[PDB]
Amino acid sequence: GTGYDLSNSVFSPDGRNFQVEYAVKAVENGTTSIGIKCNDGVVFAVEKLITSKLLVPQKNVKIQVVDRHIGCVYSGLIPDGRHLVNRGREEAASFKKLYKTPIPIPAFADRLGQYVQAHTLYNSVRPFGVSTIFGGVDKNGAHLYMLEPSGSYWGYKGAATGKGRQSAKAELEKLVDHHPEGLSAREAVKQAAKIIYLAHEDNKEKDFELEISWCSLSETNGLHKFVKGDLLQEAIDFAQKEIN
Amino acid sequence: RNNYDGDTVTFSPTGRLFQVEYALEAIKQGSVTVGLRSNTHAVLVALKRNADELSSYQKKIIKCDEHMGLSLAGLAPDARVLSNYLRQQCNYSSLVFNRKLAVERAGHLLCDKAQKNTQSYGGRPYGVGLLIIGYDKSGAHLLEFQPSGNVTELYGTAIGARSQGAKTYLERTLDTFIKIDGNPDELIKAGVEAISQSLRDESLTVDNLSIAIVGKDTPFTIYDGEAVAKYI
Amino acid sequence: GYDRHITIFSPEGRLYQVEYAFKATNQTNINSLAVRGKDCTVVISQKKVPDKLLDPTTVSYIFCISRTIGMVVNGPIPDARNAALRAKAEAAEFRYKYGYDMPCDVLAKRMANLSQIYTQRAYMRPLGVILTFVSVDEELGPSIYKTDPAGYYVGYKATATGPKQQEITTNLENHFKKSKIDHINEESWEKVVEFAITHMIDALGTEFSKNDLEVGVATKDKFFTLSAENIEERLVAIAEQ
Amino acid sequence: TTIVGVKFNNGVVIAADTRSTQGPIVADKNCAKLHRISPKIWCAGAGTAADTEAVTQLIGSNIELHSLYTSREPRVVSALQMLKQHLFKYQGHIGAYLIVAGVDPTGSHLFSIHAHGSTDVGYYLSLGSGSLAAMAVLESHWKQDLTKEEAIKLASDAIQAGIWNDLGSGSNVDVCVMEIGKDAEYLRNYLTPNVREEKQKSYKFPRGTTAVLKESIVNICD
Amino acid sequence: SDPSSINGGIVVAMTGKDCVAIACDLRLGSQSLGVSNKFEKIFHYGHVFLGITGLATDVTTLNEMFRYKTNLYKLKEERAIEPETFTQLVSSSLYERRFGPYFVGPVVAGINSKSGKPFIAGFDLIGCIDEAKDFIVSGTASDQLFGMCESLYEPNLEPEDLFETISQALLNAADRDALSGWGAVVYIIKKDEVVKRYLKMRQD
Amino acid sequence: MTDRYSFSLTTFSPSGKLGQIDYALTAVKQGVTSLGIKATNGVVIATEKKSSSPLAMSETLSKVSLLTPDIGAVYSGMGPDYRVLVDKSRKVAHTSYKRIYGEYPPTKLLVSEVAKIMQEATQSGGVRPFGVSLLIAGHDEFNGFSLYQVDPSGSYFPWKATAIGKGSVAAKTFLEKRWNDELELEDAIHIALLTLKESVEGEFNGDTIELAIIGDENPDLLGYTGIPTDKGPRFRKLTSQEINDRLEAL
Amino acid sequence: GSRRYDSRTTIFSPEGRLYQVEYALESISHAGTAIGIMASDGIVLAAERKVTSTLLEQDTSTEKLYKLNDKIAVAVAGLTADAEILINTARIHAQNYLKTYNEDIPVEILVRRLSDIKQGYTQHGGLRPFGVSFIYAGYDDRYGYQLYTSNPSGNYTGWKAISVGANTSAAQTLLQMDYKDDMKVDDAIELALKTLSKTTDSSALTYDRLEFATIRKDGEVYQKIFKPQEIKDILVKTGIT
Amino acid sequence: MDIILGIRVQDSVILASSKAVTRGISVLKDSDDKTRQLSPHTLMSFAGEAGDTVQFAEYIQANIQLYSIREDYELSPQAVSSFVRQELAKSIRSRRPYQVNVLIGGYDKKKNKPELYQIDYLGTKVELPYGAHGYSGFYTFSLLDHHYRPDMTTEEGLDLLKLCVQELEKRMPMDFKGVIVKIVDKDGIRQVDDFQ
Amino acid sequence: TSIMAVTFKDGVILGADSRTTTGAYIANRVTDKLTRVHDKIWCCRSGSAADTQAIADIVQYHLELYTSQYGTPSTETAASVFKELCYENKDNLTAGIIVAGYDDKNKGEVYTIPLGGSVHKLPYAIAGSGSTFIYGYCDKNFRENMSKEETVDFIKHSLSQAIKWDGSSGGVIRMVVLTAAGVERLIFYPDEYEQL
Ligand SMILES: [Cl-]
Ligand SMILES: [Cl-]
Ligand SMILES: [Cl-]
Ligand SMILES: [Mg+2]
Ligand SMILES: [Mg+2]
Ligand SMILES: [Mg+2]
Ligand SMILES: [Mg+2]
Repeated sequence: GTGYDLSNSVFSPDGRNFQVEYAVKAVENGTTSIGIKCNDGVVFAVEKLITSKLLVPQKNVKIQVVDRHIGCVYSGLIPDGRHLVNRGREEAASFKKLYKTPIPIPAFADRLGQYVQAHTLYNSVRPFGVSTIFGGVDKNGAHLYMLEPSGSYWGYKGAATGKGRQSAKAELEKLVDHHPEGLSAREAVKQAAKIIYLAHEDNKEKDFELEISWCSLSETNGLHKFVKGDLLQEAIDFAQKEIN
Repeated sequence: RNNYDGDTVTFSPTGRLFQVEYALEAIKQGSVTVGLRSNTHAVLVALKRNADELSSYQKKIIKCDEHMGLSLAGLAPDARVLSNYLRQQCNYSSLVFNRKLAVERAGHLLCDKAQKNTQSYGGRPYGVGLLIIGYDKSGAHLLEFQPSGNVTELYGTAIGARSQGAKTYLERTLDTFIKIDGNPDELIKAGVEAISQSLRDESLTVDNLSIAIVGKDTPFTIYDGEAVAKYI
Repeated sequence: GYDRHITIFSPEGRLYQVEYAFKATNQTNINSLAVRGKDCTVVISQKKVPDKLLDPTTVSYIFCISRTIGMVVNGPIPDARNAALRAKAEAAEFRYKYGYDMPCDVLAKRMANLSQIYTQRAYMRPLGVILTFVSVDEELGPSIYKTDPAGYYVGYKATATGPKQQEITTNLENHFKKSKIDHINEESWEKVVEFAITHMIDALGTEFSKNDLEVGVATKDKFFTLSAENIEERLVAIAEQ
Repeated sequence: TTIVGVKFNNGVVIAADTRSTQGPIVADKNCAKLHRISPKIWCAGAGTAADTEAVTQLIGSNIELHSLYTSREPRVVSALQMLKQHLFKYQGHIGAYLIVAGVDPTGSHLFSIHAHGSTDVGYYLSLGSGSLAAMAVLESHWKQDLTKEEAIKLASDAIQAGIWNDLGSGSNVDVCVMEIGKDAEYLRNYLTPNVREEKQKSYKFPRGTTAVLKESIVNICD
Repeated sequence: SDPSSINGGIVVAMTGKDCVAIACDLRLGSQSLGVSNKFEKIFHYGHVFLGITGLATDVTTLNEMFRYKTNLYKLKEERAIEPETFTQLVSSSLYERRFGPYFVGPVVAGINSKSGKPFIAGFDLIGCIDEAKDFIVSGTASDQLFGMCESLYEPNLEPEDLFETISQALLNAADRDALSGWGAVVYIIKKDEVVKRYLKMRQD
Repeated sequence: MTDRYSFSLTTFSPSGKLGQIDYALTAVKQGVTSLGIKATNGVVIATEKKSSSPLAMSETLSKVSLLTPDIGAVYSGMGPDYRVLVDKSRKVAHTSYKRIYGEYPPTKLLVSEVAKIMQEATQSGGVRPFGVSLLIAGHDEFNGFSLYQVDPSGSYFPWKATAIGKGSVAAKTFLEKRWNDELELEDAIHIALLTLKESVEGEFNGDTIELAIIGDENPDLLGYTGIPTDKGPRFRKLTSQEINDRLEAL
Repeated sequence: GSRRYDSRTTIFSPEGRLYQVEYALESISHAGTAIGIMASDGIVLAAERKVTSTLLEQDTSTEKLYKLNDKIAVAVAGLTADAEILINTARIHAQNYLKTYNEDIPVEILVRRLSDIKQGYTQHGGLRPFGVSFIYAGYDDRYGYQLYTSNPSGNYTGWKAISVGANTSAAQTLLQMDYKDDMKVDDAIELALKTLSKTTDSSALTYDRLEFATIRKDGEVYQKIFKPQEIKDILVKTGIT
Repeated sequence: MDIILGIRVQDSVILASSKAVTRGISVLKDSDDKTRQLSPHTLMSFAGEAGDTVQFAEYIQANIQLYSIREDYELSPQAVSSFVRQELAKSIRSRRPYQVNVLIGGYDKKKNKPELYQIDYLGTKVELPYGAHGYSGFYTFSLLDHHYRPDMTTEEGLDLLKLCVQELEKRMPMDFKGVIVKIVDKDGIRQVDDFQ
Repeated sequence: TSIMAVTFKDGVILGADSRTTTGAYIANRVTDKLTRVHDKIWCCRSGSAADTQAIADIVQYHLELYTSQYGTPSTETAASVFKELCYENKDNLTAGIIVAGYDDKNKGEVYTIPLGGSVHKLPYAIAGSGSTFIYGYCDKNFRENMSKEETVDFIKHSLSQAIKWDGSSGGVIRMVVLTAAGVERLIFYPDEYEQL
């Protein structure tokens, strides 16, 4: 038969949930965004298309914090991302209120995962139109995670999603070769700027603005902070040099 | 579009949300309105629309607090709903925290209110666009609200029918009007020029022009009618 | 929409959504099989990590439900973790309310009953997964109980699940027909794990590296999963006949 | 009331008296204070009489359904958890004070529960107004590793101490024995030391003694 | 004010050979004031008889209720309810209101249409079932009825004799209770027939 | 995120048919054969434990199910539906009867109660009918032995014998020939095994057959002694051995 | 969301008919015929069982005639399981009226409420109608012997004799011929059996396919539901066997 | 302690009800009709806590009137008194129970028998030949116990009632400002206008 | 009741008396006031037996579920769950709990939660009706980083004093030793600890 892609929680005869796969299309049309895991933290970076010189620079921030130790970035329908993040904040508060310890990164992944999976269960809601990269430092390491509209998520060495995902993945697979003994928080910031710049060539149409954040046991004491100011410029430079 | 546009809970096979897209079409039929800001003030200019020669001119600007206000283009009722929710948040911030609500944060709250009505069955997206201005602890601010939920901070912009005229003009005049500091009459003049690039067979009158300004030491004030003669 | 979209009968008397749910269980292209020792229970499942960017340690379809119950899922990870959380909860609640540890079979029945519901109430879709539960029950001894999207559950001498389910089942049938018993008469669980990996290999016609497999063992005391290093040890022994 | 439970080498026995009282009036001279929760889990109740049989039947009902669902023999700890969480939910307003005992696939068990929902473990327990007289006996004769025949007698003597020395108890001795391998054997009026002596007279009346005003037949068949 | 001591009254039932009898006074008062001498306290549902003492508004309600319940019972089971069963019905009905109970003290009496066995039972206001084989007392004169019953009674009385004994028990108890009297009624019940006699007694 | 299906999923067609009930019956017809037989001093119900893998352990799954100490159920159709109905049935016999009257429900009334649950799946919002027929057999003091059939529509009817599922027409006709109103219990057990014998294709033995009886009371199965008036239970499932032992006398 | 699958069960056709009521009536027209005849001294209920097999037990069977009350009974035509729902709510309502007023419920007030319930499923709630029609035979201290009829729409009307279910145009035509206002109970009994024997879709009319009940006049009113044997007898007496 | 008296003679039922309304220290009204007509042949009188008294009454009234029009039929007196008892018995276990007592007198046009009913705020209901609520029974029951005959004429009843009222005027501390008398018979409800 | 918990070099030890009273009657003379909520997280119960048992039972639930999902919980996490239950429910609970646990990073940790729901982390804590009598002794004898044998002796002497002066405490002395080696139970009988 036909018809299997108009409601949400519906199995197609070849076992798929087309509405989730259609949600991925919104993700793929989004901006490219990545995550790199290093020896004691994670870095997050994202491409901010300068639609028009009318946008205030530096001022439409995209990376969001959860609690004090978790960073989240996403590609796709931005307002869905904020929603998921809001839920994440509540979920991180509940956990801390009862257990006192701030929510461990894998435990947070499953909180998000379970919620997003929930929106593939009923035809009275649509799936999340965002893939989300997030992570942080907890009582025993750094953890990077990526989460699809299906609710699928896994832990990564590095991750990418958006229009430039393929350049990013390719450039990240490279990163696991040179620098395999480990990648330090600082080098990972630089490499992040490189990859965003390289991935931007599939969006060369518009000019863009780089935004990086990190969460390093050694460089941020384990708290999630934005790479701004001088260190930011150094990584922007390292991108220009290594692209020419 | 054929089979996939009957509600806000259905994605297109390419990833689109038609119900949200059709909502934007409502804005495009709305009347033009413009916002721009310097480092010290932020200005709204709107072209008010009438129905007959015998009718009033539908109001377009709504104060939200002493430091924040907006202009609307599209379904005026939805602006009532959204601007009224914005008044409540401004007021909550004041009462509970003795803190004026940051323009950036009002923007976040608006996005989230609208996004509820793109994952909810039985609801609909908002059919209106909003230009939000204010002066808070980090200065002048202009936001553009879209029914998708997307709220953006800009130096200037315009929404409504034929808005491209002003939008294009502001893109030229950018480096000039950012610098209009400590001279509000000159920022309004700038805005009234920007909005003119969007008229077609009509010129600005006392009856259809509507202007709001806010900024350092200037609480959000609205000028209509004889007050706006100064600027024509 | 049709009797094809929601969980209602077709004139044949069929629930197509339960059938298409079953199809999605194979969507991972992963096989699993479980066998009973004298006093242990082993499950084996393939591990396919194709992306160099993935953290292999976080890729698993074997879950520790309670101290005593392990659960291996055949099907997409989101539904599988959904099922896993719910069972971890059901097992903790059982303990609070009733004062002993929830038996493997009871949990299977309880999750099967939940499955039945999504088969009858229209607003919930089935979960595209098949649940394989293992324990060494304090009353029943080593146990294997399985659940599918139809709400079916049953207990198995041994079992296997996935795209080559049939070959593994027929393989294991023959070995028990030859041995004339319903279990691996071996007192070490390490040897039983080897039996499992062996008869697995012989039916898929493929050799395994220490990263192709994922192993879980259930004893009287607890249910634990093996490391890639504990697995390499098993494979080595298999390589020496 | 006087109720006790006594563990022996391969089981557990419980006993109770048979007197029920409203204030100082004996309402039933032969109440039955031992309750079945499952075939092999029996339970002796003291306190508000309606509250004990109400709460033992509720849990028992639920324990039965639990037993069918799990295809397993019921466990004492499951009666114990289900009772105490119920009594606790009711903040003490269900005046049930129980001694619960039984054998299940994990062994023999002896617990007590108080109306507010706290529980004890022990080898000998007593509850009720005769609590203290029975316990004087228990503390004076219990030893580890009693035999079924010693344990029955010890339990039965403890109820006796209550019957004679407590005004709140009690006419006969009910005993119930739960041995590990066997069925529960429930000995109603295991002991009947209070037979009323024959009255001094028959007060049968001459027929016609009572003055009657009206008489008529009543219809029952519809 | 103790709701059990507002309207007053008593009921008593006892067993003989292949028979049961149940009796009650007829007084209904408000505190000291006698108000009615026609307040019967013994009801029947088929061949099962139920007497109620206590707050009179609750007696009425409980009677109206057990009619309602037994009526539906006959419709669904296609038999009449038996005394043993009905006792369970009364018991659970009472306890359903454990924390706001009806201020009543019911007595059930009947012969089992199938087994032939005579049956009597009484309850407290929240359902505890005293199922004595000999006699059951209820009301503001229960203490007196306990003393009259414990002597006047011997097992297996013939109906004619059971009548004399229960009547003398009821009458003499009510005559020492300021809240019972003003008339009496005695039901003698055999497997086939039921006779109802009104007794003559002091009217003060 | 909530049951937004407040409306019936079973509706009348212009022909007057209730489609979804009919289809549920279809599913019952596909089910493995089951049957029940009433005798003068007992009742018997049997079905085929046709495993769906030789690696499955047939005994871990009872198609014959004790409802009360005096009532058993077997079915044909979708097991998962039957299973949640056995659970619901056991609970109702407590909540709506035992906790009220201190007795277990009599067979007709419990059947009536199950019937009501199935009727409701025929009319309530957002649910499909059940895909099973039930044969319930039991004994109460005032009605004796009895056998009832319950269909997905919620209808029930009492039988001297009948069969449902795959080989029902064959077995129904077979039973009409061999049934009299003077059969003893052991006799019906025989006729039961023979009728099932026709409907079964693979192995036919005490490990592939499930069969239970409502008969005399087994005080050896009570668990406790000392209450002389507690009799029961009248339900009893036959052992694997007890089935083979009677199969030679076939 | 789910509004895709809602068959609107409480909507009007462009002609002003209620789809599901009409279809529900079509359902009922294939149901065993039941007849109600009011005599000057009684009322008769007779109906035909469509379910008949040798092995069906009839001593313990009811399918069409149900006791509501000591003074009211119904003949059912349609989904017997729908009927039982409606019966118990009616059986209760009767007991509620008795409790409140210490009088038996007048026949019309019970019929009115039962039709009021049906009517509801016709106007709100989005459920399907009850596939049931009722013949009410009752007696009350104000209108005496009464005969009523209700259907899925919730409309009710009163009758001297009436029929519901299969072949009613046939049966109703026969009742119009032979019915006289001055009949006694035994006449109506025979008019009733003789109408069924002429409209049966079956070969001959036998006792094992009938239910039968009469409410007639001691100064009170008895209600009698014939047993299989009593029916067999009445069938010979009138010469149909 | 208002006066609510009732007597059922052979052909009718008579209700007498004190005329005074006292709020604390002053007598606010002396012409109060503590009666509501429940239907053409059923009359209910009442006394008790303020406001509760009429509210309950008018509620029962509108309820019986609704039944009359819906069934085009007049409920028997027995059934009205049963509906009323049920209503009071519900209130007694509710949050704020009605603090009301009632006498109900009606002529049963079907049995052609008059009937008198006494029901207290607790839902205690009794059928009586004569009855009173509150303290009124304490002075008058000895008179009524004596002179009452079941076959009295309406005129004999009125006389016996007059005696009761005078005993109430002699021995009762409160000035209750006399009674209003109403008769319910085969022909309905009339108010005796000349009671001196 | 007398309960304490003390950290030492190798971990932590919980100890308690075994007497629970109803009035002055000793209802149970061997109660086990040392309660397990997780493998190496225990507590000491004081207050309502009903209340403390209900709390422990619930905490044990929350920690089992936690373990299912996130692995072994910290001793601090166990103290938070107790404190949460006790503070949010302070109006209906009489519970005073000592939470004691072990891990390899922190070795032994002790948290006391008195009536009201506050939490206090300490090297050792005492509590129960008998604690008041040993505030002086314990303060003069506790030392950080004692040995196992020293610690058992410290606990043994302390409680013996508490048991001596407090009629509400008595019986045997129970201890539980939580170290990296596992879980050891200790019992000491009157004929021993009284002679101390
Ligand atoms: Cl999980
Ligand atoms: Cl009204
Ligand atoms: Cl009052
Ligand atoms: Mg369960
Ligand atoms: Mg009722
Ligand atoms: Mg009513
Ligand atoms: Mg609590």
